[PDB]
Formats: sequence, C-alpha cells, structure tokens
Amino acid sequence: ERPTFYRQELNKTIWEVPERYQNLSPVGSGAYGSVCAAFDTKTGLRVAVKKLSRPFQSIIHAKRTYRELRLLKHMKHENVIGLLDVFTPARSLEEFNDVYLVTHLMGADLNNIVKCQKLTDDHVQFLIYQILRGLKYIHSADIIHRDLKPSNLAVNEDCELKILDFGLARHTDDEMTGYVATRWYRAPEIMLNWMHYNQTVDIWSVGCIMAELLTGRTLFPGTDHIDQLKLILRLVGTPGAELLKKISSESARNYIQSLTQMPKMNFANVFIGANPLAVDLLEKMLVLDSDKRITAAQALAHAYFAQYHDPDDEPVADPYDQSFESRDLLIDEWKSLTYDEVISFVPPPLD
Ligand SMILES: C[S@](=O)c1ccc(-c2nc(-c3ccc(F)cc3)c(-c3ccncc3)[nH]2)cc1
Repeated sequence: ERPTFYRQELNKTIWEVPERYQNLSPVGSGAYGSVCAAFDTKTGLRVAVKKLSRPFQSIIHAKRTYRELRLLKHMKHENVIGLLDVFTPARSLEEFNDVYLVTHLMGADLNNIVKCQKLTDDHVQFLIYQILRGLKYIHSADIIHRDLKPSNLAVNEDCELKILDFGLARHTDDEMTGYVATRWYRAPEIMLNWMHYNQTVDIWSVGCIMAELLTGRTLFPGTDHIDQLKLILRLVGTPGAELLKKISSESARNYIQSLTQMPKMNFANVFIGANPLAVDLLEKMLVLDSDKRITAAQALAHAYFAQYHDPDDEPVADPYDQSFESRDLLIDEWKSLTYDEVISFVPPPLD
C-alpha cells in the first residue's frame, strides 16, 4: 500500500485520503463518523468512503470496529456488501487512530423502490431471490444478519440487490420502542427474547419483506412489542406445547399462555390474488417455531424461483473465524488487531 494522501476539510471534518479518491462530497454524518461520495480513479467506481469517528474510544467501540472490518473483509458475494478498500493515513501503529472504509456507493434502498407501490410477481421473485442467495452465503459462514429490513437492502435501477448494514455489531436495543420499522421485521423469539435465536430469524425477516413487496403494506406494523406479537399470532397461530417447551423464560411462557389460542390463518385469504407459489413459500418462511422454518438454501430450491435458481450459481462462504468474539482484550489489543487487518487488506480483483 502507502500511496500519497491528501487532506481537506469538508463540513468541518478532516479527510486524509489517498489521491485515487477524487471529488469527495459529504453524503452523511453522525455519531459513527461521516460518509462521503467520491470517485475511485483506480477502479472507476463511485464509492462511499466512511471515516469512523474515534473507533477506539472504549473496549466496546474498538471491538465493534474490529468486528466490522473482519466482517466486511470477509464478505465476497454479489448480493452482499463488500469492502473495496480500507486505509489509515497513519504511518505507524503508534499514530494509528483513524479508520476509513471504502465500498460501492449505494444509491436507493428497497425501502424506496417499494414504499412507492405494490410490485409485480416477477419483481418479487427476483428481489427475494437475491436476498436468499446472499443469505445462503452469509449463513453458510455461520453469520446471522439479525436486522434484515427494507432500509438495509440496496437496490439499483436494474433491480439488483445487496444486503447491507449488518446487525452483527451493535447490541440489539434502544430503538425498538413504539410504532417503529426497526422492529416490524424481527422474529418474535428474538423480539421478546424468548430463546437463543438461530439463523432462521433472518428467514422470518425475508418473509415480512416478501409479504410487503406483494401487498405493498407492512405485514406486522405493531405499535409496540406486545401489539406486534399479537398481530403475529393472529396470522401464524399461538404456540403449541412443543414450541412452548423451547421458550426459556417462565414469565414469557406464562404470558403466552394467558393468550386465547388461535389457529394459523389461511394465507391465500391474506395474500389475495398472489401467485399460489408465493403464498406457499411465505407459509414456509413465517412459521412460529424457528426450528421448523425453511433455510435459505431450501428456499432457493422452491418452485417459486424456478426462473432464477441455478445451484451452480449460489456459492457459499469460506469459513468465518469468530473466535475473537469471545476474546477478552484491552483497547490497545483490539486496536492492534484492527491495525493488522487494515495494514493487510488485499483488494478485490478488477475483471
Ligand atoms: C450507525 S449509523 O446509523 C450509520 C449509518 C450509515 C453508515 C454507512 N456506512 C457506509 C459504508 C461506507 C464504506 C464501507 F466500506 C462500508 C459501509 C454507508 C454507505 C454505503 C454505500 N453507499 C452509501 C453509504 N453508510 C454507517 C453507520
């Protein structure tokens, strides 16, 4: 590495980036840092360059920073966000304090394309197909997204989709109160912390997204946790003895049982006029018991994606080492590991 870095101040934010990145224009800011749009002269792509505020200000922040880089450094799939570059103007680990992440500039998210209508079956087939393809890859690496929602799905003009902003990072809390979309896509068990969730929590999310692409309406727009749980059970039915056994909190089990029992509803009478195939997949995705939900790899083989499925074009990931997740390190140690990951970044090829 080590090119020539030039520095400038845009929106009172200092940016020290290599010369390959030109014509930087602020495009977002916040506690996390700031994001810029720029032109990458070496790849010819319009990229987003994110400058992380002060990444090593606590053991938890330095950890989340290490986690983000590792995650992004690992993701190599067409339908998943990838890392184009990572740099720091620092010449040594001593002065290493700033981390910049560079990725393809994402324009519109799914929450724009759809919020503006109810789509055609072929569009739903395609968009959900890609979400599942990327999810098969992610899950195959033992990664659970945990926060799949329209706003976390970049979609271009050609209806090509990429899975973004991974949940794996920021502790699940704070912004899930009330009438908020940040919770309408969550599986009941992760939402009410009934049990230790598995990868199928992401599948429940795809179902919510898919159903919303078909009807043009939010499937479970609860005004709060309980109101949402209620909406869910009305459609999916209340838990039975088998699932109840798996809910660990005794008050949670006690609460569930205070509810009048309800049978699963007829989905064809909910998703009126939808491709029967779409209806069937939804029923296999929105299953209360996470253990009986369909897996991404299984969903891809569903007759609903007959027009796009090709087992030879749905790759899985290289093994992802998350041992660090259980490692007990000091800030400087998380900071050193991050630096190593930065220093060692090898760019994706141009072809
Ligand atoms: C925690 S906060 O709400 C927050 C919001 C946005 C981002 C955020 N981080 C990136 C971003 C930049 C470079 C990368 F390599 C990876 C992600 C983007 C981005 C990606 C593609 N096109 C436009 C913007 N948005 C990070 C934190």
